[PDB]
Amino acid sequence: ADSCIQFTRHASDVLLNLNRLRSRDILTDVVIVVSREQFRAHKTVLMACSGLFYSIFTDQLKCNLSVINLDPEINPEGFCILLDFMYTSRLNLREGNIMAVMATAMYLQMEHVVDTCRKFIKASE
Amino acid sequence: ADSCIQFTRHASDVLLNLNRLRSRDILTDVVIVVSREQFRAHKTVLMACSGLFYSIFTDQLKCNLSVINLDPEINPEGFCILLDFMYTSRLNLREGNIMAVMATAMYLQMEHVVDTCRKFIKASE
Amino acid sequence: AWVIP
Amino acid sequence: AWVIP
Repeated sequence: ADSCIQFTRHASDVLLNLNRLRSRDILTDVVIVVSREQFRAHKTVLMACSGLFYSIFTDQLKCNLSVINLDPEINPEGFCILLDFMYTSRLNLREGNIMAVMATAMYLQMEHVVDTCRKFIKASE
Repeated sequence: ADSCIQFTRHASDVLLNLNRLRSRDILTDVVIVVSREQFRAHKTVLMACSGLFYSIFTDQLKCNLSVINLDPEINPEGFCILLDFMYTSRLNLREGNIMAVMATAMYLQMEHVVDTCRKFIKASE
Repeated sequence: AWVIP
Repeated sequence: AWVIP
């Protein structure tokens, strides 16, 4: 409706609270496996952030899986940095991790992260 | 980390996408029953927004329930307005619904909504 | 917070 | 959008 009021902080508060659920392992429903490193998460958060997880969890068979194995070329630290970004809006982009973060964001289909990586890399050359 | 960059729109985008999942009935895992009106939702979103649902879904028995029946004194339109607020940050507060919205927000333990209702009511008198 | 969106 | 938080 056009008569709505809006609580500016609501979306950020929701995200902070979803990250608290993740930290306390509350109602996490999938394990993402990256070269034997395991990450517990919520399928809905993964889907809301990534084109790859959205395609995975809308599949009629894959939606029922409790474990998803990522391509072995995917770097676990790169995945971890992206999983933290999904739950917090914060991206720990560093010189020593930028290539793995960009490669993982391209695989996960996270266009905004890909864009900032391309900008940081182009500025370095 | 202190070296993090932040994507300002991320939290709002996540919330918009969780509401798209709700609209398309994707991975909804609970039905909230309010005087025979039914509302499909995601337990994690309900918990991230409401002190009542956080207490419910952290309970070792209630966490497994796929249906939660609310007190019969709860108004379904009031609940619907609050469920939309949870997923969008927007509250459709109107003269004809403010009392039911405030009563439902007090029951759901949604303090920010209670606060704005108290302000709108005090301004009317 | 609350605003007119 | 990206900012220094």
